[PDB]
Amino acid sequence: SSVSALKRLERSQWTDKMDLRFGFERLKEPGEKTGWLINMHPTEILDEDKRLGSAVDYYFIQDDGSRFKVALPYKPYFYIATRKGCEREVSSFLSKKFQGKIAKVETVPKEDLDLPNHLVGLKRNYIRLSFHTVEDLVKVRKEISPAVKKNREQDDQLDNIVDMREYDVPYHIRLSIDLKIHVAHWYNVRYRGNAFPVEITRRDDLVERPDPVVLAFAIATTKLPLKFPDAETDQIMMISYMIDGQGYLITNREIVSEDIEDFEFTPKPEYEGPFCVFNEPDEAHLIQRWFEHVQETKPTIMVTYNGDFFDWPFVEARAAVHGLSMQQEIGFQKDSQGEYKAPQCIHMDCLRWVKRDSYLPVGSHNLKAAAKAKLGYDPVELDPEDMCRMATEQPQTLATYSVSDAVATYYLYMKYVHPFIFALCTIIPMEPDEVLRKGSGTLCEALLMVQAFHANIIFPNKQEQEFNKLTDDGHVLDSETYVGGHVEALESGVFRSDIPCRFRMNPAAFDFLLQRVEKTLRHALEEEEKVPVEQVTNFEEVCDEIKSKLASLKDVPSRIECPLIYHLDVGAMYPNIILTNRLQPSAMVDEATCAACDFNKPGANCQRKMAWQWRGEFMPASRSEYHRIQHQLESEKFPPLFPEGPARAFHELSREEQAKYEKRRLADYCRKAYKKIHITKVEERLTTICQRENSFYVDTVRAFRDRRYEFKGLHKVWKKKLSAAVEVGDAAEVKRCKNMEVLYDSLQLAHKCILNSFYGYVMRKGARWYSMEMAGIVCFTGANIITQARELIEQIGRPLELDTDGIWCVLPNSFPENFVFKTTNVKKPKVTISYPGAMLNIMVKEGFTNDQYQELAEPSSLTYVTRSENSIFFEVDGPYLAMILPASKEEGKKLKKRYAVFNEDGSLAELKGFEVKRRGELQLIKIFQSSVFEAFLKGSTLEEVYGSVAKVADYWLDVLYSKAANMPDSELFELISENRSMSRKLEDYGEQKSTSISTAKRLAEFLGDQMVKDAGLSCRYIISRKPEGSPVTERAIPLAIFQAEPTVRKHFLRKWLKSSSLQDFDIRAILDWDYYIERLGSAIQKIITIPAALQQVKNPVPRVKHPDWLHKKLLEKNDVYKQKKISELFTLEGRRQVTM
Amino acid sequence: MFEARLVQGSILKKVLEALKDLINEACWDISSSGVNLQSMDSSHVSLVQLTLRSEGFDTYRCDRNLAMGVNLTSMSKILKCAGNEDIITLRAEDNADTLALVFEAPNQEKVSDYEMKLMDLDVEQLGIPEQEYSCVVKMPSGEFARICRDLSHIGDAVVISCAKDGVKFSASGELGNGNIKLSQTSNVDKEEEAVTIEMNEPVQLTFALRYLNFFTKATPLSSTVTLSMSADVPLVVEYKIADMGHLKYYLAPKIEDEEGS
Amino acid sequence: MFEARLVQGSILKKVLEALKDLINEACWDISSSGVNLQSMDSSHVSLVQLTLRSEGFDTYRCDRNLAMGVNLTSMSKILKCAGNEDIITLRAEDNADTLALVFEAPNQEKVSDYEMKLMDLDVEQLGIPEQEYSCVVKMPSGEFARICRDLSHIGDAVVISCAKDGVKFSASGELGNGNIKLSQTSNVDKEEEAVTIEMNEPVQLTFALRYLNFFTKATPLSSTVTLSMSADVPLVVEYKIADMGHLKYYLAPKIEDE
Amino acid sequence: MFEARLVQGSILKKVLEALKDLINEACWDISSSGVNLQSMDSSHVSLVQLTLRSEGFDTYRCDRNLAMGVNLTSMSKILKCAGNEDIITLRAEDNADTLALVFEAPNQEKVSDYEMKLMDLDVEQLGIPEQEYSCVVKMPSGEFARICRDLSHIGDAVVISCAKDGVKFSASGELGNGNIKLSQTSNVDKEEEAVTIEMNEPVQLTFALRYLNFFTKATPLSSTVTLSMSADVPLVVEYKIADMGHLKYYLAPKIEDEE
DNA sequence: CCTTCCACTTCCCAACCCTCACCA
DNA sequence: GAATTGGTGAGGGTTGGGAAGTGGAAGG
Ligand SMILES: Nc1ncnc2c1ncn2[C@H]1CC[C@@H](COP(=O)(O)OP(=O)(O)OP(=O)(O)O)O1
Ligand code: SF4
Ligand SMILES: [Mg+2]
Repeated sequence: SSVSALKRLERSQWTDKMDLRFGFERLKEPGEKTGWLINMHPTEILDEDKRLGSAVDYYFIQDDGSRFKVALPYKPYFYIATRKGCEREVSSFLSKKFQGKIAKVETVPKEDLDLPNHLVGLKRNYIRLSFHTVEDLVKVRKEISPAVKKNREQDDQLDNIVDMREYDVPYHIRLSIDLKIHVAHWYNVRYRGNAFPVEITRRDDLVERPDPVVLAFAIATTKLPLKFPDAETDQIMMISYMIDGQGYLITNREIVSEDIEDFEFTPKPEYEGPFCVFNEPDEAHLIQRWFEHVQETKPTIMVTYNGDFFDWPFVEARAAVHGLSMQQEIGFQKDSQGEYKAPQCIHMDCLRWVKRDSYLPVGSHNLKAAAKAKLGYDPVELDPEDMCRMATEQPQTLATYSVSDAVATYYLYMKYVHPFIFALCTIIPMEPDEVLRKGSGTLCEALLMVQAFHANIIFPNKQEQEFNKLTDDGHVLDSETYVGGHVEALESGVFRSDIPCRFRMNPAAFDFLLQRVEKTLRHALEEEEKVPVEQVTNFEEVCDEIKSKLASLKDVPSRIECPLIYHLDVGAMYPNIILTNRLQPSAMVDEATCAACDFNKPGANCQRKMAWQWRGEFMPASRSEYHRIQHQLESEKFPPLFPEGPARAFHELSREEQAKYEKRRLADYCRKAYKKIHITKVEERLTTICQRENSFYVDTVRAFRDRRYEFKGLHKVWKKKLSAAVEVGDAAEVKRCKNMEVLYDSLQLAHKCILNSFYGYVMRKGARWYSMEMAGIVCFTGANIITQARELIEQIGRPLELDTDGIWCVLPNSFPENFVFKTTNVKKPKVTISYPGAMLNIMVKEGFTNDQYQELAEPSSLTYVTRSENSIFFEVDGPYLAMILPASKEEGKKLKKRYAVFNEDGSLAELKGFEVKRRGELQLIKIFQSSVFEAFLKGSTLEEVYGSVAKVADYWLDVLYSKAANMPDSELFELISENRSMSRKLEDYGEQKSTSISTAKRLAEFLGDQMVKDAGLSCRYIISRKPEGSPVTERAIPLAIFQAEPTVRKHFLRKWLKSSSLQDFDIRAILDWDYYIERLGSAIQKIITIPAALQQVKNPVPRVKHPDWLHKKLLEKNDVYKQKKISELFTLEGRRQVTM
Repeated sequence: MFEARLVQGSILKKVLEALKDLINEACWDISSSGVNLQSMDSSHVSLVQLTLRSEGFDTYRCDRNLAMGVNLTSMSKILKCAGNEDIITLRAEDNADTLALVFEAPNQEKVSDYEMKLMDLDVEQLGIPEQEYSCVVKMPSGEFARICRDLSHIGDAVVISCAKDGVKFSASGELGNGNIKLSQTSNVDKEEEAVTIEMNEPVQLTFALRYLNFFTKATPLSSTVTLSMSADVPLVVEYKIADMGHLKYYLAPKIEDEEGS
Repeated sequence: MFEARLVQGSILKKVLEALKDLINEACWDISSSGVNLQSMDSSHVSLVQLTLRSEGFDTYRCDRNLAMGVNLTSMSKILKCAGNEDIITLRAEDNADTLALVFEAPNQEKVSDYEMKLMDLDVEQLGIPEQEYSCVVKMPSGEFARICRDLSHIGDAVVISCAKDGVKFSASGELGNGNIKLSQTSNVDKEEEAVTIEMNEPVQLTFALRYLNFFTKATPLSSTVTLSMSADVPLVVEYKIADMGHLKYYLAPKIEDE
Repeated sequence: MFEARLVQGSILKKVLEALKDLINEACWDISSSGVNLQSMDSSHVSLVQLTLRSEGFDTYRCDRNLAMGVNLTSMSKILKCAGNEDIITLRAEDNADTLALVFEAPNQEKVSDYEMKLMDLDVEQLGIPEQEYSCVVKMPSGEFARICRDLSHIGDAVVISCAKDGVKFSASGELGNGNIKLSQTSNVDKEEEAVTIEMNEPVQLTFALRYLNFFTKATPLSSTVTLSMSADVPLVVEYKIADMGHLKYYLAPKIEDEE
């Protein structure tokens, strides 16, 4: 032990030296100071007994640039539960058993929502245990856990212990949850000497934020031609970085052929980008100079793009090669998870934000794409192989590139990441490293632990996964799931506001609407707008124009009209469904618990019962057959963990090994004894939701919804003020206003992200508050709503696309559209309403509205008020100019989730699911699709529309049939190649066949395991003709060989084309033109020709044939010999049914 | 009870193997006069009629008339168990939940028995015009089978024309044209090979071969088939089953729309 | 060195395809007594024994024991190339990792010669014990093959029952039940054509029919088949190969869920 | 006008059943000497050659030489309608777009009469080389078919070795290696089993079994197959049709440069 | 000797299982 | 110590059953 205790003292001292070097001078002296909390860490401090005690160090910054630390000691603790009357005996044994190991133990009443009959007010005494250090907790829990484990399976004083809670919450998070200490707030702190703990208290009065010094850096290295760099071989050429808007550049004259002059780079006037330059003779001087300039400026946040992957490991290794221990000079060290962290500063990585909250496609996670998308400028590019020649031939261009990556990194970090992350830090207990790195379900869990603590709830233990659970009918389940969101593409082809389109309608549906027009408007004003109906003068007029237009429609239900294209969808559907129904992860109950609740009384209104669809998949073997296969393993024996170790019997295996062996045996047995290894089963279930249970979850969701809309409004107000201040030109007021604008915009984004998180968390594996039912009930209620909106629209008009929460439809030109009300109150003098909205909304309000909401009005008397609510409201987007949907190549199928939509200005409004966005799909498809979508806008009739659209699809077939004859040779390699990813290691896939695996092996043969070794390899290939009749996967050839040396190409192609006599080694010979033309034929059919046959126009593309089934149907339509039915030629005698 | 025994199970096997493709479920009407089945395909273009007479069975009992529904593919499955030489017995009763079958070899070396599950059906009933037909032709069934297969390779629709000199089948498609022709047998080598045409007046009609393909599966029942045709009404093909009965398919023609105009 | 010659060369072809699909790979044991083989179903529910005799070969040299691993697909793809009338020679060595097969045409105008790789297997074995089978049946092979095929259309499990005077096969499923009865006869024409059942006490047992549909692949080895049964004991199917050997399949009876 | 009557109507079926795998669309030519077709296969690996002399038909009229572009899958499907006993007759007119095929039942019981649409084609062709080969081998066709199927089972490609006393085939691949030898017959009792070899100089050569395994589709066409082989020149595989004609495949030897 | 039935092999199409990336 | 959900398209490979053709032996 003592060696470890001294090692802990050593590291505590070293870290205190390291952060002292960066000016985080520890507070040790009487006085009072104030500052902004930027970071925290857990550490032990030496006390007056010269003992280590566990503590937390808080790091503050001040407006003058000064900084300090405070060390706050707090005892870690957790709870144990015991049987009736055990507490004094168990506590006395806990103390004597571990005397001197535990600091304090005490009896604490807490409320657990899982207790029976708890709504009356019943709560139970847990025992708290607390320790001088977490190491004694980690020891003692391992002395308790076997006893509670055995009693949990079955059900000395350890046997009297029944359960243990909260033992795995992180200690620092346990402190920020408890002391309400939170990051990005101004604090006043009072130091009283070690005679008292240091006291921290927030000031709400100040809202301005300081500017903590942020350093962003990027590097460029030499590498071997056509291959990856590695730190043993290569050297850094340049490092470029910015501190707080000032740029700096270092260049190594071992490699860079000339000294670099200082220069200025500005993509757009907002990005200042002045760069100062230091020339160094040696790599060791480049490193030393950078370490010196970092030790001078002493930054508090350090940023780079994806730094844990390359930029830190390379500069670390090249520093250590010269003996510069960067862990000593800078302080940055690789943590256990392989991520660089430091005591004195925070490592923020932009890509861990882009990958999590930017909503960019994976197509554009490359820095130059994410910069081009969010910053609105195109950065500068180099071929990654040329950098080593450019560093000799034209150094200025390499410097310009490496500076441009620094500028883009710094501004991308400042504008998008920094407001967001510190705003989210204001509401979560976690450090800015953990908040950025962790997954959103964890953020939501910490937030719920904050709220559960404030409610004085005791947390549940994390859910533990069961293996191979049994269906009641006896089959072992492979999987369980709930049925998700409904989808159907109802229509296909082209819709436009400018072409005649044919409608047929049900006049009884018009009569039904016209009968209720008054109710639809009276509701749509009072509930949705919240304007009393008395306050408006023209209400009786507008109803007559609505009724008369509906009557004029009713008189002629079938007509040709121009369409109105509308999108009709629900705002924040799933949160609103939760708030409306009062769903909570703990509120699901069964008859067995409602049997105990004293509120279970005749006519008790609180049991709400809702339907969801369970789904399972299971293996067809029976209960006894599986049990026999389990017995058959009683004689099996298995390898050790290491080649010389003892062989293990089946009962000596881990339960994860056991389950995998059993699944292998049963999967082989079922494949022998039956053709089919699995069966799907679907089952309607009804679940009872308690309506009185503690609301802390639902009230949390409510609070985040409301505060989101409050900050959205304040952002609108301040953005107006900002526009006015800019037009007037008051630069100090402009700065004040812009600061408030960015503060509210980041706060509202952070609340939107947190609100989105609450649904999926309840399904996360091992979440504390976990239940599958609440996610099913939400998905099914969101499938009902959208289905009934489809049904109601399908009589009036033609719904086109339907997904989880919104419908795309066309409506007749004569429809009501929007109306205006004039208000007597000047506070809201005019109001507008949209009829399709109120029409759908009243349908929602009639069926879905809850009438069982209950709220505890008097905590002393257990009296609950009973209330109704609906929070679900539709809203309208559009009307749009044009809409286009593709059609399936197979007969009668319809392609879901694919469409394009345009604004009235002809700017592309939406374009969804198409290969133009996807990462990897063939570039020829991207360009073809993009150009045809634009081409559809042209023309005025379906004949002219397709006459336009045809030529853009003809152009690419003309090029391919011409073998791109005139196209430059460098163009084909970008036009013709995929860039597909490979997510796993090449060994981990197993024995599978695929084109990416094939071409990775085809690289391994050519440059060795050095190139495959890392995960995430990118594979660029073309598919080749010469191995005639060889299956597709075997004809995939890397692009790299067309860059490799001639004598290597003329060898490896001769090997891979299985053609030793081959004289011609040119892509234009090698290309399988009839594969790529079949790919384009597969695309062009789905958009331009098959939809055409579905819209009564002849084939617009002569070169492409229809599918055979469609040619049969179109040939059968048109001949003159019509098929009669037998029932029309022979007399029908009657109808009969046969039954026993 | 209903009880029947058949001199050779190959007949009922060949019947079920001919019904299996065209009508998936059907009901049988049973009486002391015999067994009747009539049903209509899932597209109402063609109609099947089957009649087995009381006398053809080796022994027959029918205490009361019965009607029962049968999923024909499952019966064809069970009847795949019986050997070609086997003797087969059917038994049923008015509780009508199940049909019992017994199959045995002529030497009683082995016994096989089964209980087919019956099913519930609803179906519409049609009448028949019972006219005389302006042309009738009697044909070797193997020749009509080959005519259908070969011309079906040329195209999806057949034209049938009957004229004093000889019957003609014609078809055409994207490949070109095909014509197949038969004539009056002047000297009969054997009657089973003879073709005979008798007519009131010549006839021309057109039909979908996708259905005839399903009728010609009757060819292994009997060596000769009857074709009957008349203007603007269904074509008849008819196969006779020994002295026991007959199986008939009616096919509604394709008619020229221009008169409809 | 091991070397052997077989004039009835088609036997090895017929005997191999009866295993090719039931067991993926096997360890053969070679000794002066003859080639012997225990191997187990990949699902380990069922077991194979093959046993030839060295007296039956046209020539047989075995001066030492060998154990050799082979995956039977690899032999099968070679024996496909032998004509049924041709004479087979096998050659192996104690240090070698390959096997040589020579096919000799009776006309002596054609010869063929193949070498295949062994595989490196070892297998842990319990010697299969004798049982005093309470029930034994001898039947013509095609009858049993037809029973197992025709019942396979009804359903995936067969209840086989036996009596002092016959046997019954029965199956129950979604199409309805079906049975086949085979009574014992005293009158018999010939052994290739006749049944002989003997039973000490009544037994009936349930067996997976999709397994028997594998065992029936041995049918062309013999004009008759032997089956034996007892309660709580595996069923054994046995084929005799001239007097050159025998092949047996062992299968456990189904545990009833009731 | 052109017309021809073929009483041996099966041979035209078996020819189309042979060609349809190697070439999908081809142009026939017709002359006073008879019918010719020579064409590269679709992959341009190997060359197919066929001719039928006009002396083979029951009668033949050909007023001018002509060429007819035809789809072999279509003509194969049409000819599958003729019975093997039936007479075939072909006719066309020099300005017609269509070929007329008549099938007559021998007993005159029946007639059938089909037309197929022509298409317009032109194709590149050269005078076929022939010379004295170093090796010639004659064999029962079924034996060569079994040899090809077995070696294609074991291996990718066959190497053929030649001697005065016999001929040997060998292959190797993932399953192992295999060797097959046929010796010259000592004396012949019935001809078709007799293997006979002509041998001027030793030859050993390698060929791709995919194409021999197509070429063997002509096995139903005659009971005796012939092979002609020499160093550094295409293998010729030859089948002789009735009296009237012949079918040849030309396939270049596999190069083994990598050594 | 000629014709029919049964057995075995080959050819062709449909359905299921794998990857990755995008719609909610 | 770690850990959001379900649904769809596109491209590719593997598995199983039915239809068609050929060879033998069996029957008249
Ligand atoms: N990342 C994700 N994780 C889990 N569920 C998700 C999800 N993204 C979408 N869903 C599911 C659950 C929610 C649902 C989308 O419907 P709403 O109306 O609730 O979302 P929205 O359209 O963004 O809100 P609005 O802009 O109208 O305010 O899709
Ligand atoms: S839902 Fe009602 S009856 Fe059930 S536990 Fe809650 S309060 Fe009691
Ligand atoms: Mg929404």
